[PDB]
Amino acid sequence: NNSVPGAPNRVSFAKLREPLEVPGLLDVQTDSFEWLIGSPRWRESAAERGDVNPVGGLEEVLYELSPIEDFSGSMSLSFSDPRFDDVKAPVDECKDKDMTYAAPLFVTAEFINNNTGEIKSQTVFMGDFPMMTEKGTFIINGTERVVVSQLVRSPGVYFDETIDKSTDKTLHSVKVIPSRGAWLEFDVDKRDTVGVRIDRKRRQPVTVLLKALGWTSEQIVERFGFSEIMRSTLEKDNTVGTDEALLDIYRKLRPGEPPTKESAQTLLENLFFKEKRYDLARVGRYKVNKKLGLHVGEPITSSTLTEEDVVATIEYLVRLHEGQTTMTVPGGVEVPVETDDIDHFGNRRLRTVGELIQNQIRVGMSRMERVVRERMTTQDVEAITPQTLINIRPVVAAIKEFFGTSQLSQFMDQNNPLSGLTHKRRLSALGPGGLSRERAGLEVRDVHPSHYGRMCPIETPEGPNIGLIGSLSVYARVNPFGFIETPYRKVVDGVVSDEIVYLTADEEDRHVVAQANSPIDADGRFVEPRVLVRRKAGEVEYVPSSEVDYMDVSPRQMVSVATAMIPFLEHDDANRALMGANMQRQAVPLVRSEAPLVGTGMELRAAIDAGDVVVAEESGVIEEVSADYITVMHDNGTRRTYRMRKFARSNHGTCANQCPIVDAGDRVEAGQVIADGPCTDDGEMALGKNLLVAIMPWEGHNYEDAIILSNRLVEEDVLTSIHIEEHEIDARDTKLGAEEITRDIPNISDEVLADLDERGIVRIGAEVRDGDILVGKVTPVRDTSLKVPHGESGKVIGIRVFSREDEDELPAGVNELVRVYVAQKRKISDGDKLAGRHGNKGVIGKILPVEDMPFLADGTPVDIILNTHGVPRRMNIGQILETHLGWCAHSGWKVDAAKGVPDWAARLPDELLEAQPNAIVSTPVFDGAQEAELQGLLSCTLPNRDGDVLVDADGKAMLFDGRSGEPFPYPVTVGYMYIMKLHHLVDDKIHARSTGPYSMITQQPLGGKAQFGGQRFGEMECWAMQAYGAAYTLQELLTIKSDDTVGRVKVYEAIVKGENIPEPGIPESFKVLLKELQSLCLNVEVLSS
Amino acid sequence: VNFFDELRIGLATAEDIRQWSYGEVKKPETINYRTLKPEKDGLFCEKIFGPTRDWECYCGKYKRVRFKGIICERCGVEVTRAKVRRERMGHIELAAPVTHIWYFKGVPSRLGYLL
Amino acid sequence: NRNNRLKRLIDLGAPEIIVNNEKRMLQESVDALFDNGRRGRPVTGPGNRPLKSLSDL
Ligand SMILES: [Zn+2]
Repeated sequence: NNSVPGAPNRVSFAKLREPLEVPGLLDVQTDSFEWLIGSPRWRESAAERGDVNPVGGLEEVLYELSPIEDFSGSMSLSFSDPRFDDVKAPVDECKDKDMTYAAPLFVTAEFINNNTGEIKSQTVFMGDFPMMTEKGTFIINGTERVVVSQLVRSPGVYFDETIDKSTDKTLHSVKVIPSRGAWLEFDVDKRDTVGVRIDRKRRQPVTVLLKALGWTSEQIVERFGFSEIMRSTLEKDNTVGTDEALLDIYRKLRPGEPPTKESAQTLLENLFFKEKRYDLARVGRYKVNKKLGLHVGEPITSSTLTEEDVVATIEYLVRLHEGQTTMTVPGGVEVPVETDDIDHFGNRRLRTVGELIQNQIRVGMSRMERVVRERMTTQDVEAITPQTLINIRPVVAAIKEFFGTSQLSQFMDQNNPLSGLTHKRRLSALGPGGLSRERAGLEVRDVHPSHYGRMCPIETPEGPNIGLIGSLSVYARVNPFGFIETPYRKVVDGVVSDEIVYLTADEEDRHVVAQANSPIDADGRFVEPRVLVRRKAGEVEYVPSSEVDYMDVSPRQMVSVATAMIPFLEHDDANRALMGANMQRQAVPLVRSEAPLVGTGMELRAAIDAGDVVVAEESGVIEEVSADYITVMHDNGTRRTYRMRKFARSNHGTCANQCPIVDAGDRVEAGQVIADGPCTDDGEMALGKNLLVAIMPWEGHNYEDAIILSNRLVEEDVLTSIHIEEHEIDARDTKLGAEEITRDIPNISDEVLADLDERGIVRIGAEVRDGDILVGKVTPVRDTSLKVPHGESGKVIGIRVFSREDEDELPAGVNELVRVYVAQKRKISDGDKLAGRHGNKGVIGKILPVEDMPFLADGTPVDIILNTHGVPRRMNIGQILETHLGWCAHSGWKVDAAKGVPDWAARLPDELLEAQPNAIVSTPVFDGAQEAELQGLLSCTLPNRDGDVLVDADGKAMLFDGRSGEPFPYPVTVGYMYIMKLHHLVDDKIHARSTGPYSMITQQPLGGKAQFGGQRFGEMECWAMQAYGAAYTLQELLTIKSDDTVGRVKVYEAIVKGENIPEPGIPESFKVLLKELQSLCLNVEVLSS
Repeated sequence: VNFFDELRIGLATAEDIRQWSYGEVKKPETINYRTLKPEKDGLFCEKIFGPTRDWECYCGKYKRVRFKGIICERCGVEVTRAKVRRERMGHIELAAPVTHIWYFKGVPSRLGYLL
Repeated sequence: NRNNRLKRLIDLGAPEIIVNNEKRMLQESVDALFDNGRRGRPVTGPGNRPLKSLSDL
């Protein structure tokens, strides 16, 4: 069932079949933009889904705007039908040449003059559009970009309820939150004053505004006769009269203005019926209609609030106050009456990139149309042309600044493909248009029983931004409105249905959802009469096997993408699982990757959709292959070539390559991987290696999370990585002259510049050491050449120089910007982080020689030793099972079957009973090998080539100490466990500073490793020094090593000689404080006496 | 050197400020926008505070290193390290006496209670 | 600027009203310099942003 053509074969501990393949993992990101621009594929998909009206994004935004007109009604303009064009240049050059992947858009505008009756229609250029590449990213100025979705509360109506502490009576509050306009709050109080708060005003009785519209008092009485408290309020109100009511409403809204009937009559429709001033998104209108069951049969076209909505809302509020369960309105079917909840996924919508870009271009269009209408009103009416009207600067500027500074435009972290996919799939909750950190409540950061199937509960950043950043579920797909969905198969009469449907939160609540893991017969019959189930909210209880209506699809329907590939996830703890999931997004691509021996079946699929691996489009036969390019011949006679970038700096400092895995003369089928990118092995993810682990405390070197590594890893490049630095210098013009890069440089010995070439740059392939010169330039002449920072080294792989003479776009005011790439090969050393997939971090405490590590009975030294005291306290026992299964798979097994399948081997797939050495196995999450399976397997491992079996049935083995040479008294556990490598290397951290450049404005040493600056000295250190009673040390730290210039010079000279250190002087801070306080006329004396 | 038995804040007076400063600013012009140099008696004139560079007379008459404490008659500046620029002040002369904002507005207003 | 204007104006000569107005302007300038926003509308040049007076150090 390997959907991809030629993926590696790895039998799995499969017990249940999923009736649908995982949907395209990036379809969520691309569908939004596809809808926004508008393409035939999106139109066909929308028609398939059944939506009556196919409407694009650009067309919608710039059609709801037109037709613009002047107040005199003598002029009008319209322009619709936006269409796009081809590309400027391919993506490779756009990223390398510093350009921006875009394309032009043309809108056909029609220019109509009312009083005359003429039409002026022709195409118009409207700037460029940052098109989306096929991997769901935006290339801006050569730097990758990825916009993250956002969570917002859908505009609608929410019926809140607060219980009074004194009255102990229910207060039902209803608040409407439209896209833009006034906010209405109808609250029944102890005093019974059912009033309104329009724009945070005083609570004015609802009857006042109800009559203000002219609502007949008799209709108030009859329609509210069932209501008692509201009838009392009606009898209690004093002011009566349509004119009086509307005038009072206007005074409450706008007091101090001429009170007239026309003013209030116009303001009513302007604040509630002028669509431009008061607007709600179609999602809001649809959700409100569903809430009240009013206007259900028609497709929403008018997006304004209506009076019947308000009257139905107040009726609903009063009925709820009476305590009724369900309410009905004429023309509306029966619906329940209950309070709404903020943290329900039937209310919190999801605004993809489409909504954000549409809003930004809408703002741009508003800014453009204001000036356009003013210009047409003022400009000559005879020879006016739309070309002269439309101004393109505002929209382009708006999109550019949105891409530049908007917080929703983050650089796509690219440590490895998994990180990129997770970042593309992220679900943010903060940023512009959202709540802040201090104002956001703590409850929102907690789970909600409606999260199951939509947002993973495990994956989350560890920092303070916990609960505000989730991730789509595996099978979740956004509905055309923005409400996440989730697949289900509906049980009709107790028989499972293969056909599936997608249900949103509201419909999910209103039905009965079964359990995927519940046993089901092959014929679709429920073997059990009682099957557990999930109910309205936090309710689970057995029910007969007939009334059950819906059943899930697969057990892995609530995990994120990253968490879906952590074997034995059903055994770890929540915190440990979250830590492991977060760790998996920090691996570093190695030089020679290897696929894991034990891993879920969601590895190859997560790699193909990751985009970082090429794949053939049509089934052809390869003619020839090369390390730099490939040429595949299609069956129709069309030759095609793919170019693979080799050693190009990743967006985060790591390296990226591609090595084709195909041979010359093979008929490669369509969809078959052709090249493996970083962290890949035969078209499947591989973030780490396989090491032979042992669990025992060893001479305290592995004390408290430390780790010990055999030197075999160091000397075999098992964990050797490549990191590529990047530097650039520029020669920008100045008032005093223009700087030029030149080989010559004043007063420098020939040896120093022995590397620079004739043009003034270092030749390619020349070793560079810290403090060396990397590119020379002269400043009108002084020396300001660029030099390698403190703590860098390696080869020089390539130099890019951009020249204005060759017609290369450069930032304004520059002539020659040159960037140099330095690549260094790092071998794993002491002080480096390592961590498995179960979230057990550590540091390399010591790297013993290969001749010192413990070795198996047959002479196979182990490669890494883990502590044991940290396993049961942290309670991550899953890794022990992973180690056992890894050893079992590595050594190969053969279960006895001559006498028959053992009872413990009943459910094993018939093809999983006979394996080979270095076999591959996969345990899907929540459905994998049980403890009995491991017990049976460990008793049938194939013997070593020497004829003997090393490990026992339990999994432990007899070792031999390398130092003493005598065996340990007790057996120890061993096995192969997958080990990654984190990005927190040691070379970055280590740094020293004795004497160096001093800041000029503060007279303090610089900061940061790159600048070669000293460390910070917090006030807590001052408190600690004071506690010890140490005075002279504090005096030195505060005076002689930070501020006093003459003090520093004198102490350095004395140290250089044999003289005693002279006593410190007056710090610069105190003298500055004096010379500053003396400026406020406060004569600050010293009184040395 | 580093002996501070006490510290007392005294209320200054016009003559005290006259004594403190080394110049009399007269123009608001900042560093020149063309030659990037201070203007005559401007807000950065070397004739008030000191030389922009170290051991450098404004006209170059006494730019040699072996010049310390020698005021140049040609350009009217002193020859010392650029640090001295940070340790000298200037005083503006007022054509009309004023009040100290910290007193007639402070709570309690010292002027109000005293007067 | 205000002080140099006061000097030039007194050199040129004028009745009491204008000179007193200029003196008040100078007083306000000095008060703002010693502290901005201490009383009245604080001075704001860019983006209606209050400026950091001497006392803010
Ligand atoms: Zn001179």
